Amino acid sequence: GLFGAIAGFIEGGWQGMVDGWYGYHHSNEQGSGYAADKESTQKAIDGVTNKVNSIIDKMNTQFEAVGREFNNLERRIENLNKQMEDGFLDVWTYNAELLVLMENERTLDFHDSNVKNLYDKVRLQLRDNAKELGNGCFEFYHKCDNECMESVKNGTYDYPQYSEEARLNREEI
Amino acid sequence: GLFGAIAGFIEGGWQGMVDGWYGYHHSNEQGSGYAADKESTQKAIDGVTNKVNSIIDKMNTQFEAVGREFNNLERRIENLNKQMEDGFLDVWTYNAELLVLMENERTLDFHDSNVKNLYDKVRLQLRDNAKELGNGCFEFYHKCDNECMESVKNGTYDYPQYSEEARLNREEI
Amino acid sequence: GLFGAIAGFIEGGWQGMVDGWYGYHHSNEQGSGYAADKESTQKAIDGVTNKVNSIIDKMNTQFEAVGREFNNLERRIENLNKQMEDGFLDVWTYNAELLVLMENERTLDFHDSNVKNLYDKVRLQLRDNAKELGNGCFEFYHKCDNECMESVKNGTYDYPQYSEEARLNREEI
Amino acid sequence: PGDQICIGYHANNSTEQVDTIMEKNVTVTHAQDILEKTHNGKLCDLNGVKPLILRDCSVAGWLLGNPMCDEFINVPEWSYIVEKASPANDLCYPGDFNDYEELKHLLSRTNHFEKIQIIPKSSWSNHDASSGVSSACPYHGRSSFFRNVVWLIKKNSAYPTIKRSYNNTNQEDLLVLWGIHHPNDAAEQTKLYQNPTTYISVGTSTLNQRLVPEIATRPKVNGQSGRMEFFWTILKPNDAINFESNGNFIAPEYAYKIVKKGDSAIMKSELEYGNCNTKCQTPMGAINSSMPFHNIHPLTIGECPKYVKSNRLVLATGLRNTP
Amino acid sequence: PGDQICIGYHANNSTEQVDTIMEKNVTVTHAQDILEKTHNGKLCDLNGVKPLILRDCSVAGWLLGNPMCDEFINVPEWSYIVEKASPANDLCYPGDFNDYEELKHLLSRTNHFEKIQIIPKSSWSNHDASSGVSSACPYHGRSSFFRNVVWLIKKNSAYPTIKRSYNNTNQEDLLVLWGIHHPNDAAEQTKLYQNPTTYISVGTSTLNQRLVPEIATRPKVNGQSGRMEFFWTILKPNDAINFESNGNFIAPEYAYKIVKKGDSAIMKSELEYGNCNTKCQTPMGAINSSMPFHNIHPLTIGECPKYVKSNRLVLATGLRNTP
Amino acid sequence: PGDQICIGYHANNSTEQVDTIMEKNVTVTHAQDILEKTHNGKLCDLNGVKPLILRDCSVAGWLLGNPMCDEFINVPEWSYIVEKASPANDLCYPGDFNDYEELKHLLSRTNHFEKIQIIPKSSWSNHDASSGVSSACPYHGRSSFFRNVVWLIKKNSAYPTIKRSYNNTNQEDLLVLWGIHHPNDAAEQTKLYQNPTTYISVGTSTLNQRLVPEIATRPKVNGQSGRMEFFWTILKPNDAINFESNGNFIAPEYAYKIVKKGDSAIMKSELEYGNCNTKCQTPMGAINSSMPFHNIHPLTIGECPKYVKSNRLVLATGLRNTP
Ligand SMILES: *[C@@H]1O[C@H](CO)[C@@H](O[C@@H]2O[C@H](CO)[C@@H](O)[C@H](O)[C@H]2NC(C)=O)[C@H](O)[C@H]1NC(C)=O
Ligand SMILES: *[C@@H]1O[C@H](CO)[C@@H](O[C@@H]2O[C@H](CO)[C@@H](O)[C@H](O)[C@H]2NC(C)=O)[C@H](O)[C@H]1NC(C)=O
Ligand SMILES: *[C@@H]1O[C@H](CO)[C@@H](O[C@@H]2O[C@H](CO)[C@@H](O)[C@H](O)[C@H]2NC(C)=O)[C@H](O)[C@H]1NC(C)=O
Ligand SMILES: *[C@@H]1O[C@H](CO)[C@@H](O)[C@H](O)[C@H]1NC(C)=O
Ligand SMILES: *[C@@H]1O[C@H](CO)[C@@H](O)[C@H](O)[C@H]1NC(C)=O
Ligand SMILES: *[C@@H]1O[C@H](CO)[C@@H](O)[C@H](O)[C@H]1NC(C)=O
Ligand SMILES: *[C@@H]1O[C@H](CO)[C@@H](O)[C@H](O)[C@H]1NC(C)=O
Repeated sequence: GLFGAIAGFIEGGWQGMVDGWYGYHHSNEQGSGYAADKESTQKAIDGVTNKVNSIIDKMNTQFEAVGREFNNLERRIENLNKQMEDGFLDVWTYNAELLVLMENERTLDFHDSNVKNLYDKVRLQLRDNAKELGNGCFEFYHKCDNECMESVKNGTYDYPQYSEEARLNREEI
Repeated sequence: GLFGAIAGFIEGGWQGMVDGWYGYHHSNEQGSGYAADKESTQKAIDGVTNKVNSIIDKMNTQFEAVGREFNNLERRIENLNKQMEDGFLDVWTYNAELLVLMENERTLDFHDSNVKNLYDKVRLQLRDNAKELGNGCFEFYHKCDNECMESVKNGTYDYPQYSEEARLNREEI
Repeated sequence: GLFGAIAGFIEGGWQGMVDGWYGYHHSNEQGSGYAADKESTQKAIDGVTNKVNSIIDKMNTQFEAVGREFNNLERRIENLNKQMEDGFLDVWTYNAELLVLMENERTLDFHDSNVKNLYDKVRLQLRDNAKELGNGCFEFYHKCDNECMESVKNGTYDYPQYSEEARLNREEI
Repeated sequence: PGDQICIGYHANNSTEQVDTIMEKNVTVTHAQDILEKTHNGKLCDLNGVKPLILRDCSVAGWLLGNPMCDEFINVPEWSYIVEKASPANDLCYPGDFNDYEELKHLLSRTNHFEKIQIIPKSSWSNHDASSGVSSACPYHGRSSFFRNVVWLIKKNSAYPTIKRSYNNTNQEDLLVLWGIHHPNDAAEQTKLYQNPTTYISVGTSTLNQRLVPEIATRPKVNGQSGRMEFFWTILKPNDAINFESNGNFIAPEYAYKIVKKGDSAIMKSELEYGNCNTKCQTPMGAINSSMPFHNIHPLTIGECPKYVKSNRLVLATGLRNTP
Repeated sequence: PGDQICIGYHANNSTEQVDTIMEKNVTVTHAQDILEKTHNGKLCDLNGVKPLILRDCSVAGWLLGNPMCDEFINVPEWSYIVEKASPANDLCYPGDFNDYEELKHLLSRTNHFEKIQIIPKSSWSNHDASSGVSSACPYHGRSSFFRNVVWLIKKNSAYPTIKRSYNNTNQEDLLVLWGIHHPNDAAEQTKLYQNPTTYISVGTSTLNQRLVPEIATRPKVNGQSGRMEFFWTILKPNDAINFESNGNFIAPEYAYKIVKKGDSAIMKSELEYGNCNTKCQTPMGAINSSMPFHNIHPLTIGECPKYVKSNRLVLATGLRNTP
Repeated sequence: PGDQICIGYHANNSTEQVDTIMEKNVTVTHAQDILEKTHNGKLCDLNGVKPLILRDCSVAGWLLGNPMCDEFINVPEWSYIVEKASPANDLCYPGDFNDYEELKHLLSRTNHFEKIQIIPKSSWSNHDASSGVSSACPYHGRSSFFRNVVWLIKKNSAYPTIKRSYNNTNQEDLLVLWGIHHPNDAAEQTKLYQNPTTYISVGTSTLNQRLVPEIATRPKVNGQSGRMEFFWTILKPNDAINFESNGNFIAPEYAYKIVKKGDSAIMKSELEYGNCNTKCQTPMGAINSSMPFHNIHPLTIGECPKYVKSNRLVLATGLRNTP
């Protein structure tokens, strides 16, 4: 998509992850597992929910067709009346169909962007303490236990804590 | 543009490249040359073509003005009728003109995105086996024949295959 | 936002930079200070100004209600006339409200994109001659005097000039 | 072999598809349909106020009191009105209804008619108010006529000039109906109303008209070759209506008090009551929906989704699903 | 320890908020309001051309010349026209103004009337042009009548047939008004115009009518139970209008030259003049704005912002502000 | 020292520019124009079926049969109708066409009129069907008249009551025209039709009218100071039309079978036939285009692009081109 993440450098989604839209899969000695990023999923939920409501809201001042009768010598204005009703019905149909097509494209891109942002959040924390495999994963230049993983997930990664053992493993390769 | 690639870190297009929208310029011992990335180019062709067709489809239920005549004591309804016809013409003109502006912009950013993503596709493959010049070019830390180049283009670059040839060229310098 | 910069990896704006929207804060031996990137700022100003002017322009052919009178036996066309007027008033109110909502969203993301591009502009120049702190700041691996700071800011950084002293400083680390 | 963490996104067995400008049929993890496409195919009460279904009577047939329309002699407050495309019981005696569409319109702005006797049929002492009956308006096989309007005919070979007046003392507007008869030839004119050349004049604070019968020979419609032209007015609460005629007068007996003015409609539909209740009604059926859009029919009444001509409106809420 | 450079973005003490699809109340560094929401609550002159304010007069009252409307005997060029919702001074003698709405429409496409005497009141030698007066149309407490139009009455128990003709020699279209009187009874008919059956025929290149007074008894409106029905036509520059009547004729004396046709309007408003000037006027007040939008009132005249039903239209121009 | 690979994008010598919200005149590699701005400037067939071009005749002149409109005595099936703005051959004898516009509307929903003789001119045994002729309707230097309708005038100083009837035996609707004459004065009245006071009565299952001539003195138009007023109705496939009149009747001779009802139009244009063919026609000329939009003229007929008021509509398809 627009942001290269969803169906991009991260090829495919995870059936295993079910409690959120975006998140992590870790893999250490203590074991592996899927886990949802609460912050980014919720933020997205708020955005799309606000979007659906904003779309529903902007359409309440829409046109409402009313029955009007005309006789055999009122054909011109009957026709004018039909053209007007059809006219507005066609305008609001365009307005809804198009608005739906457009926000659908952006909804998709919003998710793509949300994934690329989550990936970068982790990337910018880890720096040289890990290697970018290029498929959405970071292979650590050190051992990252479950609590360290938890540190990455909640944005409190202590780069200098692992800086030295990371450097040592960098230079041996 | 929005994605920093077209007219961004890749300053300028290639007159020399003529068989596609996005692609590669290689330069090794075997010789240099332009080549178009067919898949990502075709993908855009599919996207822009659907876009043009979808705009045209959304405008098929547009308003169509009809001749109606009125006499000298029907001036109010004459005027009502002209106001209505002009009303829809103005609405539908706005609708087309704005949609064209909006989609034109998105189409340009789409291309910007397609290029930036293609750049990343290569970058994420090559990693530390090549150096980012910062202008859309990658300088290799090893020897890359025509066979190597074809592997990068089709997403089949084997990182560890050259990791060692590349590693040697990194540290002596 | 969409591009991860504003309120993203750069967590916060600077009250201190006042001569523009986007820019730099440098810090060397000669001293520190804020400065706006005139180029990217002017581009954004031009873009937003054209946007505002385009929105106001697209609305000149909008519907204009006209006073029309009818008698007790013209209730039908009176009502038709009212529905027509409200009809267009509701359409154009939607068009103005929606256009503002949509372009507001794009504007915020536009700024986000200009910032992320500015960061990338510097990053792609500095390469391994500086360290990505991951907060919008690059820590230099060499001495960057005021004139050097100015070269980064105007896109004339001479990477190889500092390449050697940078490389040496990287390797004692 | 090193420790690693992966960034990724949700996926499921969902098949829901969505459209965008560049791509069609995009399988997605979560979607919201915003288009209602179903109705119960029934005409229902609207928020606890029953609708007026005219069956085979038309508004004319109802209001004038076509003998086949007895069902509607005393209708209660209504939400809306349902009339068929071509009701069978319209003007039983052939003729015209003046400003009919404006009257149907005024109706659509009305919730309650209370029928009132304005000049009793018995009170025509010096004219014949009893042979004013026709085979074109059969009641139960027996010849009859419109029930709220009386066909005055000559008595004892005399049609004295009529001078009747009614002052609206009620607090509500009053709808008054009357008519004129257009005979076939000068012969029939004298046969029915003595005077050969006649007029009907009506006077109100706002109204002033003088109608003269237009004789012609016409094809027979419902057996009759004559024509009756009906007229109406609204009599303001302290106004009075003055009738003066020397023949061809079809006089009012019953008029209509406008008890409740409100927002209503005349729905064209061929279906009938369903004994249900709703907040949203359509000529094809009722809507129970929370969708913001529907595509059943443009002409609706009540709290309704916005009508739209689409076959499909679905918003992506989730993200692009993987195969 | 080391030299560094930072990329960052502007922030300030702004509290201005802006809305988007996904988010509401987004504090932003710079925003532009594009909706004008204020007016001066006054009716004003439009680009140095004063409007015609009818005060308590109606257009009919003005044009026919209701004696209570003397302010407008000779009004200057106007920009727009202001009329109250329900003006008191309309038709002082009760009746109707045919195609009145179509006449107001013609006005709204007009800026300047020059009144001209088309048939001098003095030229009525064999009819009474002095007794055509009523207490329904009081002047200074004394019974009077519309000023531009003459209620001709029998003289010496005779109402000779009238044949007056007027050829428009001007270069402009000319608006001519006339009328017919509808009496209460055959008696009143006789008392005013001797002759029992009367007509009024008017002839033009395009116009052809013959009116016959419709005698009836109607409720009293302003004491009067008769009615007057007024008519108008536009007499093209080399055309002529032909009146022929033997009674009930309400004759034109003054007609109106359409001097300036332009774009104008009849604004329904209850307010009066303010001695100010404006470039954009609405029935609630005038607008002094550079905003591209306003929400004051839909019906405006002059160079105006585009009306919209919003309470708020504010564009983000700056970027998301940090707290 | 090293091998390198570069990522880049297309560029060319294109000058095609395109607009967006934020930037105008953005040069691009590839664009698609979607606005048609050209036509052949002539009137053409619509899918091989010739339009009815009235040249200098009006619709009235055609249907009534103004002698100068003989070109159209028998018109074949048409796609659309073209009428000039101010056709010279309209009503040769001055007057009006009642509900003219409603008739033109019915025309635009029609493709084929087949003229049929409904009342033979020869069949008027007791009236003069030959002197009903005017200098206002000149043919070959001699006075004549509308050809589809007959000006019956008194014979041997007597005008017997007319009682003619026509029953539609065709399977089509048929359009019937008739008229009434408004003389200048009572002398002329007696001169042409013996009786001093007359009427024209028409009867149909749905129609009932009785027209009475309104005499007035009018300026001379095309030499005549009298007026003729024309009327019409549609006679349903099994209905009959009944005329009864004692004077001033302009009787039908020819009526029109409505053979093909379809979708058509009456175009106001000043140009004439071009012997070309198209799928889309405009008042300024015809359109052969695959473009989805055009800015030629709003009033079009056939499968057309959608009209839009733009001078320019161009989609970017390629990418931003580099200088
Ligand atoms: C209809 O009847 C009412 C009720 O009597 C009339 O109004 C009354 O008129 C008399 C004399 O003018 C007054 O003494 C009463 O006080 C009036 N009643 C009211 C309502 O105040 C009314 O004039 C009649 N309407 C017509 C058109 O004759
Ligand atoms: C966009 O290009 C055109 C020139 O081709 C300019 O369009 C306007 O219209 C005509 C077209 O030739 C010019 O001669 C005018 O000078 C133009 N007026 C405007 C809008 O300035 C236009 O100038 C170009 N766009 C801009 C912003 O410079
Ligand atoms: C109204 O008056 C004008 C002015 O006299 C008439 O126009 C004249 O028509 C005659 C033909 O009879 C010409 O010879 C003159 O040149 C015209 N005069 C001018 C100055 O235009 C006009 O015909 C009259 N209209 C009617 C029908 O009464
Ligand atoms: C979209 O999918 C549906 C079937 O699920 C079908 O109606 C349609 O053909 C598809 N669209 C395209 C472009 O084929
Ligand atoms: C017209 O003639 C036809 C055929 O003879 C007949 O069926 C029909 O009743 C006639 N119409 C009328 C009402 O005169
Ligand atoms: C926006 O802020 C205003 C207070 O100034 C208030 O009207 C509204 O609640 C806010 N919008 C929402 C619902 O967040
Ligand atoms: C459309 O135009 C072309 C020439 O430009 C010509 O073939 C003809 O006029 C039209 N085409 C068809 C369908 O014959």
